[PDB]
Amino acid sequence: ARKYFVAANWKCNGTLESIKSLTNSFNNLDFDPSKLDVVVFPVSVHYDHTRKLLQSKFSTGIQNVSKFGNGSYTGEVSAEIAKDLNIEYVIIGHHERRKYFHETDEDVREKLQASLKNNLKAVVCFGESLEQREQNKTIEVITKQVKAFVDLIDNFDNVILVYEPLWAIGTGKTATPEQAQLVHKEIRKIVKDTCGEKQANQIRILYGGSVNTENCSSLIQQEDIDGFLVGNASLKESFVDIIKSAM
Amino acid sequence: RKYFVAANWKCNGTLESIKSLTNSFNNLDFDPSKLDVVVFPVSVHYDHTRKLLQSKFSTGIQNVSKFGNGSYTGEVSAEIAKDLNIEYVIIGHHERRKYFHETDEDVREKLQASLKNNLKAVVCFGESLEQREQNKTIEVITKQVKAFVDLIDNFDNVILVYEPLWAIGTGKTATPEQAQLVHKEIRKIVKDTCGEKQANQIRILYGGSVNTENCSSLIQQEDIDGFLVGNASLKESFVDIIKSAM
Repeated sequence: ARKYFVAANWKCNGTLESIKSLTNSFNNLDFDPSKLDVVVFPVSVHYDHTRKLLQSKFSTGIQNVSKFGNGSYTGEVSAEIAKDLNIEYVIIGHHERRKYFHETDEDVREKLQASLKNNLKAVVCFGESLEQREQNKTIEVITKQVKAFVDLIDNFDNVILVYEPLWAIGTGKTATPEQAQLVHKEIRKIVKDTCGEKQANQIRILYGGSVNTENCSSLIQQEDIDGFLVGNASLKESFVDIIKSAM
Repeated sequence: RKYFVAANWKCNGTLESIKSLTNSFNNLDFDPSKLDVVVFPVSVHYDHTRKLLQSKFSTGIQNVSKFGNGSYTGEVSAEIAKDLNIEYVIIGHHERRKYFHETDEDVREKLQASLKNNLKAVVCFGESLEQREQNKTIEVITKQVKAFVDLIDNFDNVILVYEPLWAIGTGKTATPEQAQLVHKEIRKIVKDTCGEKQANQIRILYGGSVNTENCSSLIQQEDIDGFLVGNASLKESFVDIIKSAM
């Protein structure tokens, strides 16, 4: 059975003081890390502070990684550097980076390749827009996005997929847990056909739409939803209840 | 003007190499009231680097968000930098303009965010080989500088960097004389846009290839106030580059 995977994407939020308060509350939750993956993704400059405050039961990662290796790439953080610091996970292809920083499918591929080369675990995001869904292009879009990078996966425990329903993020539309489930099943089928049956049954596929204390249980109970990449709710002490839903 | 020597480590370093390097740096006795010496490590290396370096060394980061706090996965806001007392930011480095399509408008917005949050900004610009061969150096640099220069309200807090892109990875070499002329041109641009007192106050650093051999010939130029140093700043011999400014 697939190990559930609950992730906190803090995005560009936090102070030293707020993180101290939040991590303390997180540490009060007793869970078994051998049965459940719980991963926190602070801002890069907060990583050291965050890692030191969180008990080891929480895994940690960064919100982005360079497509380039070490060298003359001012402002970038390489996979090699992340590995040397024992940073376990990286987020790749978050829709915000695709949107504001024009990250492409090829950038995502190259980031994944670098991450795996340096023995990092990767949380890889993709998903279709409102226009794409309205044109009935969900499967076509996700197929292309997944096929951009899927052949790079060797160990299907170490790459975790995230479906972001962009059509339901800042559009006024909302995704039901069932509608998420339908796409998740479709994603798993794509992995099945591009990679293999065993591989597909192994891979974690997370929901990356709006997740809160009220809807997390309805989401996690869906057969092909293996967890979540959680936004604003993960900046709240009540995030522990979101973790509880996967326990 | 107070000389300014900056180590741009770019995307380089390990916990162990930084331990070794910062230790060698600490061995240099300099007066931080006489010259600024700023180290720019990778974001995830900032805490390690700040802790290891003695208080005489200033520190910064190699990039900052044009956006504030919020839903900008992967970005570091000026607000976050301020909360950590990260003193300096590099803005507009040609590598970010090249690989990440950072624009003049991006540079302006990043400068604005930085100043709003009391960050000191090291702002980079420079012309390509094609632009120089077409005698567009002044035109190009004027446009790049004018993208942001009206935001400077304190001329100690913004530091300019001329990157001779025409002499970076092209096989071409910039002489200290050539660098000085551009710096002179840049200071005149700042005079035209901000005033004489302001132009005479602002640091303008050389961002071309700087090493232990050439550093003195560059900093002794009238309008070159220091450097943003690249791979030479990953060496223990970087102390000798600092010495050229002492």
